[PDB]
Amino acid sequence: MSYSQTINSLVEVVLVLVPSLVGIAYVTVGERKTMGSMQRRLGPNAVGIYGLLQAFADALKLLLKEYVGPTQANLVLFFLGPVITLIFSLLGYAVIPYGPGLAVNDLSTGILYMLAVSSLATYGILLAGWSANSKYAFLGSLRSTAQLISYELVLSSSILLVIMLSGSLSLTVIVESQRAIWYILPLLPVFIIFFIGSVAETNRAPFDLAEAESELVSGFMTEHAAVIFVFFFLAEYGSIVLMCILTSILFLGGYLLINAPTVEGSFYGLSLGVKTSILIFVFIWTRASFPRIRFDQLMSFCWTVLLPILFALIVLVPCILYSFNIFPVNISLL
Amino acid sequence: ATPAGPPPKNFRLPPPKNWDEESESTIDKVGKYFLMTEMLRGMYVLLEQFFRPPYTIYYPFEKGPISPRFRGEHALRRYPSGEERCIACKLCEAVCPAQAITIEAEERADGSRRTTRYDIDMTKCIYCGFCQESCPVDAIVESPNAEYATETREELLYNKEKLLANGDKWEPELAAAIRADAPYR
Amino acid sequence: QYALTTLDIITNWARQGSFWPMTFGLACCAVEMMHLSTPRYDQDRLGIIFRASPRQSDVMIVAGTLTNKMAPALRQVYDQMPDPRWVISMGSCANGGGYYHYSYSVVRGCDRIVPVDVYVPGCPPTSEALMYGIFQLQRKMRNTKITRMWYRK
Amino acid sequence: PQDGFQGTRLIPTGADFQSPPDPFIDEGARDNAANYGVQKSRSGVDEDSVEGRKVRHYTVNFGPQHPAAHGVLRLILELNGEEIVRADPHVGLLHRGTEKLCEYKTYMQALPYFDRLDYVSMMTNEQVFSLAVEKLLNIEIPPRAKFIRTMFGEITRILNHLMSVLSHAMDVGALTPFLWGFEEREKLMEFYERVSGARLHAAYVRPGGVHQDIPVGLLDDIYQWATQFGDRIDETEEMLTDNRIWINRLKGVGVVSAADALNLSFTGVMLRGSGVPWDVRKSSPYDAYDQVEFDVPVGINGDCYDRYLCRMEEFRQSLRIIHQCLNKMPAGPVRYEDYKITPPPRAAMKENMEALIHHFLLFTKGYAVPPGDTYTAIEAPKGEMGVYVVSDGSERPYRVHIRAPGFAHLSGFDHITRGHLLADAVAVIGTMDLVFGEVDR
Amino acid sequence: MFGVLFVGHPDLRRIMTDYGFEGHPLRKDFPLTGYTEIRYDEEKKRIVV
Amino acid sequence: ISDIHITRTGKPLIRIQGGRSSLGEHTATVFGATGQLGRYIVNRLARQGCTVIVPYREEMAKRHLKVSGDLGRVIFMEFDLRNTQSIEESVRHSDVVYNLIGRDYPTKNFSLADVHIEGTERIVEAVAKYDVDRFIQVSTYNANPDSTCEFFRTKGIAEKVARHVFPETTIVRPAPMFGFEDRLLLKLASVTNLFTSNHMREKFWPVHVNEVGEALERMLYDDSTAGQTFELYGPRQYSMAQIAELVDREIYKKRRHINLPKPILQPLAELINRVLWWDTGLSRDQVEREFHDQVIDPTAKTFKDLGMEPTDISKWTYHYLLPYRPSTYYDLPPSTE
Amino acid sequence: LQKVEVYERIKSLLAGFDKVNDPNNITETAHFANDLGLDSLDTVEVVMAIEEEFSIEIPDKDADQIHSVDKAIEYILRQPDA
Amino acid sequence: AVQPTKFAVTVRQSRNWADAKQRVIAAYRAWIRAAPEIQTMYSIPFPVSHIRTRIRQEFERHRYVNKLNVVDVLLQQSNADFQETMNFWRQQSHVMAFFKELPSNFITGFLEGRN
Ligand SMILES: NC(=O)C1=CN([C@@H]2O[C@H](COP(=O)(O)OP(=O)(O)OC[C@H]3O[C@@H](n4cnc5c(N)ncnc54)[C@H](OP(=O)(O)O)[C@@H]3O)[C@@H](O)[C@H]2O)C=CC1
Ligand SMILES: *P(=O)(O)OCC(C)(C)[C@H](O)C(=O)NCCC(=O)NCCSC(=O)CCCCCCCCCCCCC
Ligand code: SF4
Ligand code: SF4
Ligand code: SF4
Repeated sequence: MSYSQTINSLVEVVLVLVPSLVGIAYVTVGERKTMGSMQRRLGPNAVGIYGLLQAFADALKLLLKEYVGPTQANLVLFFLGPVITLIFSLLGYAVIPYGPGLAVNDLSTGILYMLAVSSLATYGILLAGWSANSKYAFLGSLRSTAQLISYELVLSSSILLVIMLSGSLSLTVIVESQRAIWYILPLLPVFIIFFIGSVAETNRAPFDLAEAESELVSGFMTEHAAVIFVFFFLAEYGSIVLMCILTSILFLGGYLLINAPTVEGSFYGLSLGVKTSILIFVFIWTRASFPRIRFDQLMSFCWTVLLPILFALIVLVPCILYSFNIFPVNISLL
Repeated sequence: ATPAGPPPKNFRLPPPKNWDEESESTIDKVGKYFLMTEMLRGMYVLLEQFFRPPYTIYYPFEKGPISPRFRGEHALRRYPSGEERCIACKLCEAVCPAQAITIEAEERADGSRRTTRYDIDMTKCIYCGFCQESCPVDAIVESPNAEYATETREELLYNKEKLLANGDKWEPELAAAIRADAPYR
Repeated sequence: QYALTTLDIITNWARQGSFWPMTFGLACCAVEMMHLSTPRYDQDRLGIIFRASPRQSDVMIVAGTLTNKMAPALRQVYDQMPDPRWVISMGSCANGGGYYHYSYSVVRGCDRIVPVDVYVPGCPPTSEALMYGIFQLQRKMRNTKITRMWYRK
Repeated sequence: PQDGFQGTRLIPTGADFQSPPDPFIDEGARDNAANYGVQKSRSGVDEDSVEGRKVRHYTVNFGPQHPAAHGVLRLILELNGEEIVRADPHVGLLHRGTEKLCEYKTYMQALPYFDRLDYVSMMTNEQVFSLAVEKLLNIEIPPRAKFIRTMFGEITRILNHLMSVLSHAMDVGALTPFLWGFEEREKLMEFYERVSGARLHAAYVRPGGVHQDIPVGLLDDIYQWATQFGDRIDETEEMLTDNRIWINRLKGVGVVSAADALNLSFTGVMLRGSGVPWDVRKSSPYDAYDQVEFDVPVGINGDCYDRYLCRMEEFRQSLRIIHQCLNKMPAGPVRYEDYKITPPPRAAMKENMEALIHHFLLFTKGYAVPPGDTYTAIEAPKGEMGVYVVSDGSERPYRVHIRAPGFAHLSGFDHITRGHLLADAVAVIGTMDLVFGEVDR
Repeated sequence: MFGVLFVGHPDLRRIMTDYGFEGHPLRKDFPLTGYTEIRYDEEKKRIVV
Repeated sequence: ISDIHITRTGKPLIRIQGGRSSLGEHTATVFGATGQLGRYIVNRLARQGCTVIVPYREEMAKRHLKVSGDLGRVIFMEFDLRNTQSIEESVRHSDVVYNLIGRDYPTKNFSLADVHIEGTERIVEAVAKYDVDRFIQVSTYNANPDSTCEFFRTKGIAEKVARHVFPETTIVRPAPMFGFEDRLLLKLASVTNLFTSNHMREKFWPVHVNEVGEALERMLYDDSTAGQTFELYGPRQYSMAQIAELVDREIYKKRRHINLPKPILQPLAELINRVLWWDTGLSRDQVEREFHDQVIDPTAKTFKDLGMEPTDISKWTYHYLLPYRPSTYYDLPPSTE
Repeated sequence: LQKVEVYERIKSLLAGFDKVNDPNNITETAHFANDLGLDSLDTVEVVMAIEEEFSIEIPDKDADQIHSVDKAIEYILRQPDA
Repeated sequence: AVQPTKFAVTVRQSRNWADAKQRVIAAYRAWIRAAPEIQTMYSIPFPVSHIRTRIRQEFERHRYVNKLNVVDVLLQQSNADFQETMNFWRQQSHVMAFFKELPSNFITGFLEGRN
């Protein structure tokens, strides 16, 4: 190579983490300003020009706010759960292609990597809620466990239908395969279902049961203050963007367009971000449109509506592939 | 339950309709179920709100609307000569519903019936306006002022010195509010 | 002194810009309080979002009458609110008991229970009067000496 | 009294006059699905009277510091997992002794207390107290006051329903309709603050009419608002009525039968939701109601969904009444023309002797109300709001008792909620439309 | 409020007054402001009567 | 004790006794009241209707004191020790001046000598300048101008300066204090206090802070306490090891300490105190006190001279240490072993 | 249990009670009221103390029956807990 | 109807003095049985002996009542105070307001002002 391995690895990680953590801060302001417009409001417009420094004041305010360790709380776990949720939520950005193979890890199995990292971070929510040893946080954590028993099979079922078309499990190859057609056209029911599960996966509304404010006070994060609360917020909003990126990876062609490398690489980055930003809007639009579902009804919806339909596609879709001679070669090509 | 006499005509509900009596087509019913149709309409209605003017005003640079009858902080008022209008009748002390007014009077050096004490406990007041309603001479009024929040509660115990100072400062509105609202009183 | 002021500036600017009151309210003053969250005043445009939990709250606004049956609960959730913390007393009832001052069941002002940083007059204070008291408290934050205080001791 | 010192005849009790059901026609051990195995004693082994007093269900204090508590309620819930086995609402956390304080006030001095009971429905609370004193005063308030009180009575009804229905939707998770409807109520508090000097506690409706006359631009601005308020009702209708998440959160929830709703002291939508046609403004017309046309929304399933559909219809019926009042507003005084009861105009008080004496006596002594007692009830936005006023013949009431609709409703909470989940309790608090200024008094 | 027993009543307890409250405040002989009042005490770190 | 108090300057005070709405007739000034002791004297004076001037430095840390008294009762004045005017403005309406200003450790602008000697000098010189009746200065136990510990020496010289300027000084010497927010029981239940020079074997007669605030209240009413010297100590002698044993029995935690040799620890402790901005519990002199032992100097009045009998620290461990019990042992009754 | 074991602990408890007239009067057939000078409330405390020591719950119906030491001994043997 | 709470007892009149006699003993027993349970619920730092002393004194103030209708009001109040305490509706301040932890002579009263 031309320069050091460690430096190339260094600047690539920075170019991924730093712009993403900046992107996370603006989704929080953007949601507050988007719902307000739907609510005939303005949203943040006085912490920085047009309100563009609001997330930083919120972040800085909490890192200077006193932490409390409850006497009834198992304290090592009280701190371990938010730290697990944050680290393991942010790890999911290590396999996103911002171009063909332009990922921190172009892994051959990056889809399974994302399922492992998301599942491990939800276990922090469960642990932190239980550790608090307060009723509402206890009821919050039990809902989060019910919720993962609801959406995890749904996403894993949905993605397996994308892998049947792509044949790869590598995020770049799936995007490259969509140069034929975006997977939202042939897999239109799967796109709706995967999007529904992603909203449930992120504990976003209408599925905000674990942290519901009108039923529990803050659910799992009710005893959590200062930096611990901020760890859970960055995990949640970083999960929203990551799931919007993954939905764009799997159904909307990823980075596909709708000095010379820099000009080209920019178009891939914009194209992925534009499609991600549209799906980020759909989340915020969804929180603003609907009531909260009841947690019994979310479990029944995933288990008697979504999964029965997804199992039937899992049968139907390969039968269409063998019939039309369109099973993808599973070798390395794209 | 229902009114006595003949029962209301057609108060009894029609017999229930069966599943195969509902006159909706399967294509429509199944389409609405799977396409999430009614909730797409709600999503759209939010979209046209998104492209409507907001309602928001930029307080404190812009203020919401208040009327001449608005009841704000208290002020004691004077005649055009600078003589106090208050004559110590004690009517407002009597009518107060919260006993926030304490008045002590005497004959002044010149033999005038004037107050020696005039206190309003602004943390006992209910801001009803009954005291300005009862005044025979338009002395006690409630200003259009609502922005007078303080650091301590001692700052909310107004004596005659604070209330006359309020009238001395706010007289142009107090006069314009009375002018605009007097015929209705 | 220049650097210790700058830390004080950046600290107080954050406390001002992220001003989260508890979603706690006792009676009709809470009606005017929730009208600051509605489109006309849009309390979020200034960074003010009501948090349900006292663990995620910066300020408690006492918007309502404090009865003797509630005083243990007001004090308990105030203690459970982390530092830095502030109390706004909104209304005559929370100020000095108001119209129920001569009642057998009413605390004659919430500052017999908790310390109070700014008092808003009115029953009810108008939505703008409460905003004026929140602007007093942020002006008090902006003049609060934190890092230059330690430098004096 | 004296006989009670030693043992005497025991005072008869409802248990004594119990009667055995007839076995020929009796069918079933439970004609009610409220007690159909969705309460306590449906699990475990032994009852909680002996050997069970040592254990507890999962008990959680739902409030007071809680959003769904909407204020100052301490609802002690016993949960079997996520299911409610027993609900014990604890109130009195906003009890401030209003009914005792009224006894050391003149009748004028007590009227602002009624502003602060159901404190989203101020002018309606004022009306029920103004109609009880006017009945004991044996006076007939003028026609313009009756039309102002019915028009501001329905402006108040819309204001309450905006707070009630959209707070209830906020609890279930729908945020946006709350924001839209609070611009409309922010519009309507201008009409309050233009006739009175207050956005909330007007002190406007008083025994004898209203305090002042409406200003000369108010009727045109009320009509201008009226020409667009239909669209406001329809866009909130557009997010909830057909929403499938709204329907499955409220349909079949908080079900009360018609015969139990009467036995529970339910009134208003809580009663009309169960299929009973009952409106206090239809059955005992007061003010100008018997001079206007309006429909009465009545549900058929007695659940949270029917109660929601009845309240969204009352938006449209209140706007319908308001239009007729604007059209039928007569000229004349807004105060009964007797200065021994109502204060004289300031002009007359500064110009004439008998006007000054009457102004002086009405603000120091108050007016005397002829001795007697009365129960007076009106269709408040939350149900039958009533007052029992006892009169000495003097200028201070001997007894003022407020019959609050939400006091009667929160008492039937455990009856309709035991067996539902924790979210369904949130749903039932908002459909039952509680303000604890009236509950505690 | 008045102190009237209701024989046969299930769960007859206070509904309006504070928990430890003694007296019946709607009685005429009960004084308007009562007998006691509360404050938070700095030395004891609690509400005292 | 009576309805009439007559002061040294001879002014009478006609008192109405009970409640925060009544007339205690005394105007006190309490320097150093935002610390640990200062609230108990201020609550005692304020809740009996006395005007209390509270000279403060940091605005947000004084706020708990206003709750103690009625409206207009607790007056906050913002002062500095090296601002003589603010000192003089604070004591000149007063009939009693409490000096509770002290610091265990040196700071970058105050040495132990500067906060004890010079701070007392200004406070006492203003007490003399405006002829204030009573002056209760709080020194420490083991205070001695011939001492070698900076704490016990400097608080021993301020004792002599106060008497030399205002001979009617009531000098009060408390033992190490326990209570709510005490730096005695809460440090032994903490996890930061791991370093130590002796084996926690130094002895002292610990005294409840609640009974010391009561003692300072009684010195105002017992005028004969003027010009006297009071040592306010507890009923038993304990080591740091015996106290730490009680704490472990109560919190159920079995805390542990790392012992260091004093020629090694003391230099480090002087570095931590000089490089950290917060009270670290560690400093060169606090290590020196750590090796010293408490002596109750005779010819000094006691709690009995106030007619008070102090209670033992053991009776108070459950009340103050319960927040530190782990959830498993929290629901248990007090140890009472 | 053993009869002598379930009696020895009672004497220590009964003598340990503050205001019995004299510790000698406790016998196997002694009465709380007639002999040991205990009124209604003192006797209820004594059954309460006996139940706590034996770690058993004495029900309202048979709690009243224990007005003498012998009755306490027979109930302790009858109830199967220690 | 709505369920009565955990310790809710139906309000019934005492049949005779024997009835009242047995109820008062039942109430006194139930209170002193619960004193250990009150202590850990309310984190009382005093020992249970003091708590039971206070229960005894409350019962002793109604010792000399010879009226069935006054005893039954009293048996009502204790039932509600017991139910209120055991369900943890009241809090520590209320329970500590119950523990108090007048001049003893004319001359002592005179010299201090009345008391
Ligand atoms: N507590 C104990 O174990 C013992 C205490 N003592 C003495 O008792 C007194 C009270 O004890 P305690 O309340 O626990 O002590 P704290 O250290 O908690 O309080 C000391 C007080 O002195 C003030 N103060 C310190 N340095 C300065 C300064 N340079 N300028 C102005 N004010 C200053 C502090 O104000 P601020 O908070 O603003 O800094 C604080 O209010 C002290 O004098 C102490 O030395 C003696 C023996 C034992
Ligand atoms: P023996 O024949 O001596 O019988 C003794 C008794 C007491 C039965 C008498 O001989 C007797 O019959 N006297 C009349 C009845 C009587 O003493 N009082 C009526 C019973 S009700 C009562 O006394 C209630 C007392 C207060 C409430 C219970 C005590 C506990 C209060 C709270 C404790 C701590 C809570 C935090
Ligand atoms: S009513 Fe008016 S004029 Fe009369 S005493 Fe009161 S303020 Fe003065
Ligand atoms: S407006 Fe205020 S001062 Fe006037 S009568 Fe009403 S409560 Fe009293
Ligand atoms: S101050 Fe007025 S508006 Fe606020 S709670 Fe009290 S009575 Fe209601």
